[PDB]
Parts: sequence; structure tokens; C-alpha cells
Amino acid sequence: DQCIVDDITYNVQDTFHKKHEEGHMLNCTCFGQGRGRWKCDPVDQCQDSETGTFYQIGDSWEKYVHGVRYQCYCYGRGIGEWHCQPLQT
Amino acid sequence: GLPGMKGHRGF
Ligand SMILES: *[C@@H]1O[C@H](CO)[C@@H](O)[C@H](O)[C@H]1NC(C)=O
Repeated sequence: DQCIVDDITYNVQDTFHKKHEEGHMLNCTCFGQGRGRWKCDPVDQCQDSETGTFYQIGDSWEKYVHGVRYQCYCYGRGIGEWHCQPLQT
Repeated sequence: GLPGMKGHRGF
């Protein structure tokens, strides 16, 4: 048995990643089990409040808020924890 | 919580 997801074929016991339509990342598993069954879980990741954009652990991004430019970073730590800092030289 | 996904032939 196999799994078919987005025109991709996986073997039973295969694991892979997949981007949800909403934009967040998933970790997935192919079970097959007669019907090519597969499941995907929301990965530990960060979601920007303003932009609603998703960032992965280790990712860094910038944003302008009230004319101030920040560098942001996704720590995750099991709670999609992320922090930002004002640009400095 | 964020949604996951599941699938299988005949879905
Ligand atoms: C996703 O990863 C977690 C461990 O971080 C694992 O326990 C879970 O089974 C995975 N989900 C799927 C559907 O593969």
C-alpha cells in the first residue's frame, strides 16, 4: 500500500513535511492501511501577530511597527515562542 | 490550535 498526497507518492511508514493551505507547516506520516491513509500534525512554529505569517524554528524576519524596524526570531520551545529586537548598529 | 490534515483514497 502507498499514500498519495499532492501528486506525491509515499511508502507506508514514510514521514514528510507539508505546507497547510493556511500557511503553517505540518509533519506527516504515511500509514496506507488499505486506503492510502496519511496524517499531518501542526509543527511547533511561530505566527506573526500583525502579518499572520508563519515562521519556522530558527527562522528570522524583520518588520516595521510604528516606523520602528525589528529583527524577529522563532524559538518555538514547544509554544511557538518568538521574540523581536529593534535594529541597532 | 492549528489544524492538521488527514487523507486517503475515496476522500
Ligand atoms: C509529528 O511529530 C511528532 C513529534 O514531534 C510526532 O509525535 C507525530 O506523530 C508526528 N505527526 C505525524 C502525523 O507524523
